[PDB]
This record gives sequence, C-alpha cells and structure tokens, in this order.
Amino acid sequence: MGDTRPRFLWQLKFECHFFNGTERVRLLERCIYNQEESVRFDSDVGEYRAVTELGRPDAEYWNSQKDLLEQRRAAVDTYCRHNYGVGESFTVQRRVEPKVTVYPSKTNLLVCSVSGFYPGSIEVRWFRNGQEEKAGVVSTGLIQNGDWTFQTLVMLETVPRSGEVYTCQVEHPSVTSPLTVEWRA
Amino acid sequence: EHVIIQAEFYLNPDQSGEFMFDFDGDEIFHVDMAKKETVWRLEEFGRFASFEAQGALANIAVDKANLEIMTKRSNYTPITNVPPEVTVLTNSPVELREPNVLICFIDKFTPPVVNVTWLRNGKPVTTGVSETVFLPREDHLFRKFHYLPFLPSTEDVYDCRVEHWGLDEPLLKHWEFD
Amino acid sequence: KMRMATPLLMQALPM
Repeated sequence: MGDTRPRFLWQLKFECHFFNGTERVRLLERCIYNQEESVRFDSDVGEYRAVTELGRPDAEYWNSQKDLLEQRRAAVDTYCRHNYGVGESFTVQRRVEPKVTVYPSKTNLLVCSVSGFYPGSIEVRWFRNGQEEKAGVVSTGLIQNGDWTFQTLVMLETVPRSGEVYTCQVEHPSVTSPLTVEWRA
Repeated sequence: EHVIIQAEFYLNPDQSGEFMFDFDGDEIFHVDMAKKETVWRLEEFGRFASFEAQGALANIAVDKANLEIMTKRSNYTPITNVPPEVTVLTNSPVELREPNVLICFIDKFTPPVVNVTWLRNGKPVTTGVSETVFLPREDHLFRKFHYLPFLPSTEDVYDCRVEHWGLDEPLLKHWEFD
Repeated sequence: KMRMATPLLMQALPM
C-alpha cells in the first residue's frame, strides 16, 4: 500500500426514511466532504441548511434557485414513495427461512446457530426441559452477511446432565410456528 | 420502518466513484460505470424492476465537479485515513466436505480504497471469489464484503489479507477448522 | 422503473 498522495472525497446520500410504509416519509439529501457532512436538505425543514461553515455557500446558492427547491420538496412523492412502491415486492416483503442448528462448545457451552435468514427481526430462546432459560444466555447479535441474509449465534452456558433436553427455539416472520432444534447430553 | 439510500461518491486523485442503492443495509444494486449497466445485487431483483444506468454517470460527473470545487474551498484539506476493522466468518456452521463460503467483512473505514487477498495456506486464491462495492454507513465510513467459496478441510488454513492507507502493515485475519 | 435523484451543481464562479 503506497501512494501517500493526499486524498479528497465527496459523498452524496439521498436517504428516503419510511414509517408504517408510505404513511410518513422524510427525505434527507446529505452532502459530505472528507467524511464531514457540510450541507443537507431535510424534507422536514424544506430547504438547504449548512451543517459546517464549508457548506454555507451551497445552502444559499441552492436555496436561491426556487424552482429546484420545489422539485426537492416533491421528491418525497416523486422519488421516495415512487421508489418504495417499485421495490416493496422483493425488499420489504422478502422472507427467507432461518436454518437452525445446535452444537456444544467449551470455555460447558451450548451453541444455537441461526443462519441464512431475512429479514433481521428475530427471536431466539433457550429451553431447559421446556423451562425457558432467561439467564446465562449470551448472544452474538445480528450479523449482516451482505448478501441479503443474516446470521446469529446464541450461547447457553450450562453444565448438562443426561435426562436433560435442551431446546433452541426461533421465531421469525418467515415461519408460522416456531422452529425448534433439540440437543441431548 | 425502513430506509432507502442512493449513495454515490467521487474520489481524487484516484478518479474512482460508485453509485448504489441501499435498503436497510443491503445493496439493491449499483451501476457498472464503464459498461453503463445496472448490476442487481441478486439476479431476481432484475426481473421485478429496472434502472436507467446512464443517469448514474451524469450524477457522478456532477459529484466530480463539486469535489473539485470543495477541494479548493477547503484549501486542499485532505481526508484523514481511518483503518478498517476486519472480520472473517462463515456463511453457515462448518461441516467437512460440505461446501461453505468464507466471508471477509471489511468495516468502519475511509477512503474507499482497499486491497483484499484471500490466502489459502499462505497462497493467493481467486477461484470463484466475489466482492461487493463500497456500502454506506451512518458515520459515513464504508463497508465491504469479500467472499470465498470453499470445501472445509482439516489440513487447509485461511487468511484474509487487507491493506489500507490507515494501516501500517497488511492486516491478516486467520481462520481454520477448529 | 426505479427513479434517480440528481445532485445540484455548486456555484462555479465563487465569490
């Protein structure tokens, strides 16, 4: 890794934020130089605002072009909502079923692995003999694979004993009844 | 609740830039600037929508022109390098002779230039590998994913080699079947 | 068709 020549970076983000689907929409145009946001257009505000000194000129210059400000204010409909509609089918309503597996580790530890699922809202529970274990449970938290699936690991610290049935239970919008995987001493 | 983000950048003096849509942290697509074609993150996205690729190039031209202005306006203040955190992990839990995928997840860095090499037993591997573009983060740093499909063997050992201006030396991230 | 939003140009002859 050579070439210490100084770098200069410009980033544009148009963030459409949705609440209860189309019900409430907010549009955020952020302009960022060298990782610092310098000026933005917040649909809640309705005009450009400077975030740092560096952004002041653009705010004024763009604000003074009133035909553009209107284009922008409409964008929550012409862009944000329009786009929401086009993508919903394969994004908002994407459902992939988790795959669940159990296996022991040492540190004894039990490991529940839930992989390959979408969306990321999920509930994973441990059961000892059908008594939910709410303590001694340590989770890896959501992990985004980058391929539109998630994975996570939930660990139960426990000293097993034959005659004990451990269950990992998973709830997720992709399935109707919880998935369960059982592991025995 | 959800968020869609059209994210684009121009970088100087490298003269690199990208255009992409992000849904809740996932790439919907980006535009291949050279081929001027829309590249859907998952093939099946491409049958339920389309996008005017040329538009991206126009946007990138505006981005570049504005960069050039900001560069001078800042009086040539350069970006500060932020080295990434790197993490290797598998698509699913590993069972020998069951095909899996190794994931190199490069995160929390800027500017968006990295070098990533897959190292099997210390040797470079390129067979079947793939990667993502630079994905956006709220603090304006970047994410990037590299992928290496593989057969889990007990003799085989793996490394993800990552270089970036914010690092004093390549960052190696190890993974073996244990 | 998915819609693109277009960034504004900055003032080229600055004050």
